[PDB]
Amino acid sequence: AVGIGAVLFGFLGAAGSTMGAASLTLTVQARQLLSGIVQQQLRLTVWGIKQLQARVLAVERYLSDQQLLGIWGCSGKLICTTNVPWNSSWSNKSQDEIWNNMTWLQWDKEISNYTDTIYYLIEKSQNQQEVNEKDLLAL
Amino acid sequence: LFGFLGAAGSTMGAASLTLTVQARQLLSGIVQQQSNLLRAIEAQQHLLRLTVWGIKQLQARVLAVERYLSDQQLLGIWGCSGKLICTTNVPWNSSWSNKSQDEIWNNMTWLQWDKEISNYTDTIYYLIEKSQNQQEVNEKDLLALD
Amino acid sequence: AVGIGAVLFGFLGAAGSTMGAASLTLTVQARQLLSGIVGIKQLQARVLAVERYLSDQQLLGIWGCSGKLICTTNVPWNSSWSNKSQDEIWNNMTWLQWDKEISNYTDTIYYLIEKSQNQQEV
Amino acid sequence: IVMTQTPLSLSVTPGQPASISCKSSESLRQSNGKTSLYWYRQKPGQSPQLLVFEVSNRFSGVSDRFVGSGSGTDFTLRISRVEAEDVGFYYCMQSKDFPLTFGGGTKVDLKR
Amino acid sequence: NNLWVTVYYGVPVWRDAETTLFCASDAKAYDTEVHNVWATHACVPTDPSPQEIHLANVTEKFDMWKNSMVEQMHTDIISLWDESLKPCVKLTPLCITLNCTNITRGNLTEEGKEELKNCSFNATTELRDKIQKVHSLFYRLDLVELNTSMYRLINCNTSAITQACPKVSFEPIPIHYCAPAGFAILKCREKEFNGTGPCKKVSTVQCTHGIKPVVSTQLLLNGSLAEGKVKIRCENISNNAKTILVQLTTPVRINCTRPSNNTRTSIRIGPGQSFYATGDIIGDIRKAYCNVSESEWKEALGKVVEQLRNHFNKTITFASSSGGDLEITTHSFNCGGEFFYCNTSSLFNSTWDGNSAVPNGTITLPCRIKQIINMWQRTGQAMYAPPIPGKIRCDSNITGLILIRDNNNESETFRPGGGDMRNNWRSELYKYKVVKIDPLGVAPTGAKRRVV
Amino acid sequence: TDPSPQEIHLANVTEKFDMWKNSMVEQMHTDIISLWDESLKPCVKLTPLCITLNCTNITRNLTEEGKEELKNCSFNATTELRDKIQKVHSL
Amino acid sequence: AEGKVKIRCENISNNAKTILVQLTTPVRINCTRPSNNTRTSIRIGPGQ
Amino acid sequence: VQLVESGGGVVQPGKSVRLSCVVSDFPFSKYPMYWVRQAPGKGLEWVAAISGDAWHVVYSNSVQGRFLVSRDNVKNTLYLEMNSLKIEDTAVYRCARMFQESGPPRLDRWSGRNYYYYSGMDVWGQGTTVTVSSA
Ligand SMILES: *[C@@H]1O[C@H](CO[C@@H]2O[C@@H](C)[C@@H](O)[C@@H](O)[C@@H]2O)[C@@H](O[C@@H]2O[C@H](CO)[C@@H](O[C@@H]3O[C@H](CO[C@H]4O[C@H](CO[C@@H]5O[C@H](CO)[C@@H](O[C@@H]6O[C@H](CO)[C@H](O)[C@H](O)[C@H]6O)[C@H](O)[C@H]5NC(C)=O)[C@@H](O)[C@H](O)[C@@H]4O[C@@H]4O[C@H](CO)[C@@H](O[C@@H]5O[C@H](CO)[C@H](O)[C@H](O)[C@H]5O)[C@H](O)[C@H]4NC(C)=O)[C@@H](O)[C@H](O[C@H]4O[C@H](CO)[C@@H](O)[C@H](O)[C@@H]4O)[C@@H]3O)[C@H](O)[C@H]2NC(C)=O)[C@H](O)[C@H]1NC(C)=O
Ligand SMILES: *[C@@H]1O[C@H](CO[C@@H]2O[C@@H](C)[C@@H](O)[C@@H](O)[C@@H]2O)[C@@H](O[C@@H]2O[C@H](CO)[C@@H](O[C@@H]3O[C@H](CO[C@H]4O[C@H](CO)[C@@H](O)[C@H](O)[C@@H]4O[C@@H]4O[C@H](CO)[C@@H](O)[C@H](O)[C@H]4NC(C)=O)[C@@H](O)[C@H](O[C@H]4O[C@H](CO)[C@@H](O[C@@H]5O[C@H](CO)[C@@H](O)[C@H](O)[C@H]5NC(C)=O)[C@H](O)[C@@H]4O[C@@H]4O[C@H](CO)[C@@H](O)[C@H](O)[C@H]4NC(C)=O)[C@@H]3O)[C@H](O)[C@H]2NC(C)=O)[C@H](O)[C@H]1NC(C)=O
Ligand SMILES: *[C@@H]1O[C@H](CO)[C@@H](O[C@@H]2O[C@H](CO)[C@@H](O[C@@H]3O[C@H](CO[C@H]4O[C@H](CO)[C@@H](O)[C@H](O)[C@@H]4O)[C@@H](O)[C@H](O[C@H]4O[C@H](CO)[C@@H](O)[C@H](O)[C@@H]4O)[C@@H]3O)[C@H](O)[C@H]2NC(C)=O)[C@H](O)[C@H]1NC(C)=O
Ligand SMILES: *[C@@H]1O[C@H](CO[C@@H]2O[C@@H](C)[C@@H](O)[C@@H](O)[C@@H]2O)[C@@H](O[C@@H]2O[C@H](CO)[C@@H](O)[C@H](O)[C@H]2NC(C)=O)[C@H](O)[C@H]1NC(C)=O
Ligand SMILES: *[C@@H]1O[C@H](CO)[C@@H](O[C@@H]2O[C@H](CO)[C@@H](O)[C@H](O)[C@H]2NC(C)=O)[C@H](O)[C@H]1NC(C)=O
Ligand SMILES: *[C@@H]1O[C@H](CO)[C@@H](O[C@@H]2O[C@H](CO)[C@@H](O)[C@H](O)[C@H]2NC(C)=O)[C@H](O)[C@H]1NC(C)=O
Ligand SMILES: *[C@@H]1O[C@H](CO)[C@@H](O[C@@H]2O[C@H](CO)[C@@H](O)[C@H](O)[C@H]2NC(C)=O)[C@H](O)[C@H]1NC(C)=O
Ligand SMILES: *[C@@H]1O[C@H](CO)[C@@H](O[C@@H]2O[C@H](CO)[C@@H](O)[C@H](O)[C@H]2NC(C)=O)[C@H](O)[C@H]1NC(C)=O
Ligand SMILES: *[C@@H]1O[C@H](CO)[C@@H](O[C@@H]2O[C@H](CO)[C@@H](O)[C@H](O)[C@H]2NC(C)=O)[C@H](O)[C@H]1NC(C)=O
Ligand SMILES: *[C@@H]1O[C@H](CO)[C@@H](O[C@@H]2O[C@H](CO)[C@@H](O)[C@H](O)[C@H]2NC(C)=O)[C@H](O)[C@H]1NC(C)=O
Ligand SMILES: *[C@@H]1O[C@H](CO)[C@@H](O[C@@H]2O[C@H](CO)[C@@H](O)[C@H](O)[C@H]2NC(C)=O)[C@H](O)[C@H]1NC(C)=O
Ligand SMILES: *[C@@H]1O[C@H](CO)[C@@H](O)[C@H](O)[C@H]1NC(C)=O
Ligand SMILES: *[C@@H]1O[C@H](CO)[C@@H](O)[C@H](O)[C@H]1NC(C)=O
Ligand SMILES: *[C@@H]1O[C@H](CO)[C@@H](O)[C@H](O)[C@H]1NC(C)=O
Ligand SMILES: *[C@@H]1O[C@H](CO)[C@@H](O)[C@H](O)[C@H]1NC(C)=O
Ligand SMILES: *[C@@H]1O[C@H](CO)[C@@H](O)[C@H](O)[C@H]1NC(C)=O
Ligand SMILES: *[C@@H]1O[C@H](CO)[C@@H](O)[C@H](O)[C@H]1NC(C)=O
Ligand SMILES: *[C@@H]1O[C@H](CO)[C@@H](O)[C@H](O)[C@H]1NC(C)=O
Repeated sequence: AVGIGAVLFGFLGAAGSTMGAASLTLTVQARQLLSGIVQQQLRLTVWGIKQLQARVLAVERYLSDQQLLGIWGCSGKLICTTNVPWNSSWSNKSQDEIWNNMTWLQWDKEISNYTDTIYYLIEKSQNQQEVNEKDLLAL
Repeated sequence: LFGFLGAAGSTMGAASLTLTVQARQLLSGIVQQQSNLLRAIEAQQHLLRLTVWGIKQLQARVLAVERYLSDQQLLGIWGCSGKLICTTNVPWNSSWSNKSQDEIWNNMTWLQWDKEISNYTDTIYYLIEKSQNQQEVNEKDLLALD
Repeated sequence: AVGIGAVLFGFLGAAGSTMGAASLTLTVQARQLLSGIVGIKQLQARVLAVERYLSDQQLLGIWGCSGKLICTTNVPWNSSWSNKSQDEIWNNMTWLQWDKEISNYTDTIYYLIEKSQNQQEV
Repeated sequence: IVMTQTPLSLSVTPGQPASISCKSSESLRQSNGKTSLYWYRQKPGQSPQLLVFEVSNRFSGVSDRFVGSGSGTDFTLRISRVEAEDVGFYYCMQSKDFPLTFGGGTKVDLKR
Repeated sequence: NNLWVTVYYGVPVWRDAETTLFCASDAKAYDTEVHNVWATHACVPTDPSPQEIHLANVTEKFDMWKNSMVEQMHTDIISLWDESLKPCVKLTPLCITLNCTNITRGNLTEEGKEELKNCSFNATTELRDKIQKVHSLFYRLDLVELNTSMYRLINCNTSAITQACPKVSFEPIPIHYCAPAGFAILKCREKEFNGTGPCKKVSTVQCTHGIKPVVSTQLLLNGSLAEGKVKIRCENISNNAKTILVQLTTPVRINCTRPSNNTRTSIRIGPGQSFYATGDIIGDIRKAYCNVSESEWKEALGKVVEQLRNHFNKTITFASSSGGDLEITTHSFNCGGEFFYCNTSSLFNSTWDGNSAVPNGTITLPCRIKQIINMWQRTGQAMYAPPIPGKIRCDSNITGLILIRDNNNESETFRPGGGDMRNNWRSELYKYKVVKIDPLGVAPTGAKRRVV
Repeated sequence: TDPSPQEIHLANVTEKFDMWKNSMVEQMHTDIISLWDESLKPCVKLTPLCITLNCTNITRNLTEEGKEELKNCSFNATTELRDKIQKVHSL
Repeated sequence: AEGKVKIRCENISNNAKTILVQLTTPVRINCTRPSNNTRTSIRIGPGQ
Repeated sequence: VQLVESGGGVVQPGKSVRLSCVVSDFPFSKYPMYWVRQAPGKGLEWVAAISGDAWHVVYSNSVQGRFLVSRDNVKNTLYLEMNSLKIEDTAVYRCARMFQESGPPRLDRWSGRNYYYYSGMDVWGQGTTVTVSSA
């Protein structure tokens, strides 16, 4: 015998909301990326290996994006800012046209050809910044 | 009190002065420290059969990785990345505990605080992640204002 | 039919260039330490690939150097480790040759970087 | 969830053990792993009284004659050596999901 | 004034847990011509200097009877046993009719004729059409009548028999049990501790001590000592305490030997699968036995009865376990490969508890040997143990006891118990438990983070 | 699972499904066969029934059904001694 | 089915050849074999 | 423990009553309470259930939209309202208490909901009755 109490934000609940109010729920999806239902409160079964493969996959995908945050200047953060100027050949849309009007998964299908080009420029300006922060500490 | 878990038993005012002892055994001395796991791999190469003790070293490695990353993620969603004592803007709700500071910090251990507040930490963690997310949004468009 | 457009920094690439120009391509080789181009021994290959990566990330966490490529410690460079000048290091030397120069003195320097973090007392 | 019992009434001998069974439609194993079966007792003109608050365990203040058993949907209640304080109404209650239904109810009597 | 949630990483708390533990035996070179049933080679190397941190002002309830590592160990003892028998030789072509008769061998030069027999039977070979006879020797604890006479082996009614691979040792080597990262093991260093209830002197470790997986019934051979007085650990707090685990302080040496001189010859059945049989006897035939020093044992038995009265205060008498098979009854152990079965009736005929309180030399225990071993309490999966050439002698310490309590009036009969193999590792694992460190805790302080 | 599995209603999102190219069906088909073959592997191999089966229909208000779809069949089986035969019937 | 009977084929191109019908209310098959047959155990080897 | 009731009597169809159930020496903010119903010569039923949080309340199917359960954790009381009384409600109304205290609401992280937990009985009340009549 149970009953639904008060409700809060839930997993993927801001998918298709908008782009500016779905960025106020970034921790809700970032909490469900490493630990799933696999962790609860005799050997080499078919369901035993398939549970162990789901635990090795869930660490490899988590460390992939977590590596890529630290190569950038953005470690342990959720919204960070870079020095890479936006190029209008990637997308020409207005500032009030992607915020307050667009959602994610519509912006995802728009710039998914350009992310590999964007990712290279964030990493390149981080090498150039950390050498300069070294070479500023020689005075 | 110096030594691993030696402050278990002291009150939590004095048990929190030596937190470096725990956050070094649980960050350094877990995966980086041991090189003898790859000295047992060649001994598993000599025998041509997968043994029982080779399966248990998978399950003791995947439990060791996940226990390390599910405490660094949770410190990453919050603002407390590479430090041991951090403050937040979450006001303490007195319906979590009405108990005074002198009773908490000077007549109660950490292991007696686990058995009092554990029903409430899933509610407390929601309010630390929400206020960290509201903070970084506010310091982005403030940044873009000037 | 596949053409080839512009050319950017490849994987090793600057492995033969000098240590002043190879320290601008540090992000290229850090991407390839974990991902790879990849049934019980199918898993033990993966877990070693994860734990070779986490061993180097925990060692950077022992020091002050977590979450950055170039970091700085306050251990003085003992002039018996190598006594070469700064221009004949950063402009006349590769990383594969510097690795053979101080390969004896690697465990001595790591022991001092770790000690000077316990001597913060902050 | 419905509840049915066998029988509707007993006619026993003092000193002779008897038993009353309840039958559930859906299995009452909660996600905790513990069931939700409750054994009650209403004397006539009196407030009800718990006897067994799981499959097995007995309420604090009830003599050891009342033993409980079962798993899934089949459950019993075996009175050991029926005496003069063991007559009246016996009930089954589930608490797996709302509404919290009660059973039919037996009427344990002797033969005057 | 105002209070604020602050986060502490590195908090010294734990919860009771249940996890996977791994072996850490001592390092040893790969010998090619011998292996162990135990791996002890795929284990991680043991640390040179352990750490054992003492924990001040903490209590922790233990329970040696509801300890998860005991059941976790017992499934590994069986899995390693069944891991090293799958690439071995199946003895399916031996379950046949055996034409088996006595041995045709001034009085003390031959003693145990009536245990061995001289069997002969049609065995197969590499060529499918050729048949051959062999003349192997067999014990009478391996044969069942079919009413010289024509009769078969025991296990061919119920089970398939697999010969043990003869390049594999039966030897306990001390294995450790280490906790992974984020877990720990708590150790009650408080002596005068009855297993259950709270401990006051606890201390954390990372691995256990070296445990030898010694298979034995009725006596806890090659174990560890109690350090100060005989400790007695019972099942229940109630009067139905059937199983008693007695632990001694001084060892009692037991010399065990097999004075016959066996010769192992090999018989080839199938293409490349030789059957190692008992060939012939070179010399005398004498019965195997075990010595127990008289009075060495009798001194230690008096120390047991002195500590038994503190639980019970009735009369204390010892009986031999009469009813059962040869497996519940006897002291069954493993001596270099041979499986002995010794008769402890001359040890447990005592009648103590008149009050509190002579070396008669040694006590000779008659021992029988089997070669077909239903190893655990399970059927279907028997094992043939191959013969060993020469003369075998084992010396071992007695460190414990396993007793079954029996009800009418004032008499407490304690008979030796055995068969439940978990009791052989509750005696080693009684003072450890596994915990899960949770280093992330919150508390209010009154210091607000600076945010504009 | 201590909570039963749940369901969050997602607002304002559309999504293309395709039940004929869903790979959950091909993954489930390889698992039901895999679990099937795991169980039969420790069971008994039954090669001593590849022999001849000499038999005649069954023997016998009246039964008068199943006379032409079922029959006892006697055969020489193996014993547990691999030297003796046993005369064994079976329907 | 929630509403009425749903009928699903692969592609509407006159080469479908399989139809998935999903009903709304069931049709209760009851099905049996009446016989009180027995079962004997016959040993063919070592325990088998 | 002691569980005392009042507030029961005789009314007309289409009226409003207010039962009450005052407790003795509880924490009472930890224990969720119940209301069972026993018609004369019948078996027990279930009517309503409020939590110790006083936030989530449930009703039976037949009595939906007509009743109102509240509580006051200072006064240690139960306040059962009734509205639009039918004829078939002539029975005995007992308040009750779960045999253990439900804890706090348990937040589920995956869906962001709070969950309350309900279980059986310790102590039925004295037993007050409401009999609806015409004259
Ligand atoms: C700190 O902390 C605290 C606590 O916390 C808690 O806990 C924890 C642990 C966690 O978990 C958390 O989360 C929680 O929270 C806190 O506090 C809190 O707060 C909050 C806020 O914030 C609150 O909330 C609130 O709520 C409320 C309620 O609501 C509900 O109800 C209603 C009604 O009401 C009622 O009415 C009645 C009438 O009719 C009454 O009665 C009366 O009474 C009197 C006395 O008083 C007398 O007796 C008379 O005679 C009578 O008549 C009563 O009382 C009342 N009550 C109350 C309580 O009030 C309604 O309307 C609503 O809607 C709700 O309802 C609900 O709903 C749901 C949904 O649907 C449901 O559920 C369901 O059910 C079904 C069946 O039926 C099924 O089962 C399903 O499944 C489910 O789902 C339920 O049932 C219901 N219930 C009922 C009862 O009905 C409200 O009101 C409020 O509101 C507010 O706000 C708004 C917006 O803003 C506004 O508008 C308004 O006006 C107001 O203002 C709120 O929301 C809570 O409560 C609290 N708690 C406590 C304890 O206190 C705090 O806060 C913290 N701190 C800080 C600083 O923060
Ligand atoms: C945090 O959350 C916890 C729950 O969280 C959930 O569960 C966990 C597992 C996890 O899954 C979470 O995710 C979930 O959300 C809260 O835990 C609650 O803890 C309380 C006690 O702290 C407990 O209440 C007690 O329950 C028993 C019966 O239930 C026990 O036994 C059954 C059968 O064995 C078992 O199935 C249950 O699970 C439970 O076992 C206990 O479980 C807990 C936790 O799992 C363990 O810690 C215990 O060790 C374990 N115990 C045993 C034996 O196994 C009730 O019978 C009991 O009530 C009676 O005793 C109390 C004693 O204080 C009496 O209270 C006193 O009454 C006086 C009246 O005069 C009054 O003056 C006093 O002031 C008052 N005392 C206080 C302190 O106020 C009480 O009145 C009862 O006395 C009985 O009264 C009857 C009426 O007349 C008589 O007929 C009886 O004879 C008489 N009996 C006696 C002995 O006197 C007690 O309420 C809950 O069970 C537990 N919750 C759940 C869901 O199980 C936890 O509190 C939360 N908070 C914190 C800070 O941790
Ligand atoms: C309780 O604990 C005691 C202490 O360990 C055990 O006693 C040991 O038991 C083992 C097993 O039988 C004994 O090992 C055997 O010893 C024989 C004699 O060794 C002597 O000679 C050799 C050289 O010939 C010397 O190196 C050695 O130091 C001795 O002086 C060996 O001949 C045996 O070798 C045979 O087996 C091995 C391994 O299978 C093969 O490699 C060989 O080819 C050969 O076939 C064997 O090594 C040991 O000696 C005992 N020690 C003592 C002090 O008596 C108890 O068995 C144990 N009890 C229980 C129940 O576990
Ligand atoms: C498997 O067989 C043994 C022995 O075979 C029986 O005993 C021989 C003397 C002979 O008569 C054979 O034809 C028999 O099949 C069984 O053990 C015996 O069981 C009987 C049953 O009453 C008992 O009287 C004997 O004392 C038993 N002998 C021993 C040594 O225990 C055994 O029970 C059989 N197991 C199964 C599962 O069939
Ligand atoms: C390989 O070595 C040659 C050596 O001549 C490098 O070429 C010179 O590099 C220096 C570095 O500053 C320049 O100043 C010279 O102008 C370069 N010479 C020419 C002709 O361009 C060359 O760069 C090295 N290879 C790489 C990949 O760096
Ligand atoms: C710098 O390196 C030199 C290496 O020559 C160190 O000097 C020697 O260190 C070793 C190891 O501690 C000693 O055994 C020698 O006795 C040292 N040499 C002398 C002359 O004393 C030196 O300690 C290092 N550090 C500094 C600060 O100079
Ligand atoms: C067990 O004890 C007996 C007697 O105590 C031992 O027998 C002795 O063996 C030695 C060996 O040469 C002889 O010299 C003695 O004469 C024997 N004594 C007797 C009385 O026969 C026997 O060796 C012991 N066995 C073990 C394994 O210790
Ligand atoms: C068991 O019986 C066999 C066969 O009866 C014996 O084997 C013979 O032993 C003599 C010893 O002088 C040999 O010369 C023969 O070649 C053997 N084989 C035959 C006759 O086929 C054996 O000695 C007996 N005793 C045992 C094994 O102790
Ligand atoms: C008892 O068995 C031993 C083997 O342990 C026999 O000793 C061997 O005898 C042969 C001769 O046939 C020699 O070639 C070996 O070198 C001997 N080995 C050892 C270790 O001594 C012995 O002959 C047997 N019989 C006795 C002692 O009467
Ligand atoms: C099927 O055949 C078997 C033959 O093994 C029949 O079993 C026995 O057959 C003998 C000789 O034919 C009869 O004397 C016995 O009366 C039979 N019955 C027994 C021992 O119970 C069997 O009757 C046949 N019919 C079936 C199974 O319907
Ligand atoms: C989609 O339609 C095509 C027709 O172009 C189907 O292809 C034929 O399918 C039938 C039965 O489904 C087969 O007998 C034919 O052999 C197929 N033709 C060829 C050229 O292979 C196709 O099967 C349909 N899609 C699905 C998923 O069934
Ligand atoms: C769904 O869309 C409507 C308008 O199209 C909007 O008002 C509503 O907030 C949206 N829902 C969510 C959860 O964003
Ligand atoms: C992109 O947006 C600009 C608005 O400044 C517009 O002039 C241009 O035509 C757009 N390009 C495309 C391809 O829509
Ligand atoms: C242990 O308790 C004693 C007695 O109160 C106290 O003096 C001592 O400081 C305590 N030690 C620790 C480490 O808490
Ligand atoms: C909780 O503490 C406050 C004072 O801080 C006190 O007034 C209140 O009575 C306490 N709660 C209980 C249940 O005693
Ligand atoms: C063990 O000793 C403790 C304290 O000495 C006691 O509480 C417990 O009941 C004892 N248990 C047994 C089985 O003797
Ligand atoms: C045995 O010990 C108990 C516990 O101390 C004691 O009460 C009893 O009198 C003792 N028995 C005898 C015969 O003295
Ligand atoms: C046990 O002791 C009795 C009396 O001392 C003796 O008669 C008996 O033979 C002994 N048992 C054995 C097996 O020696």
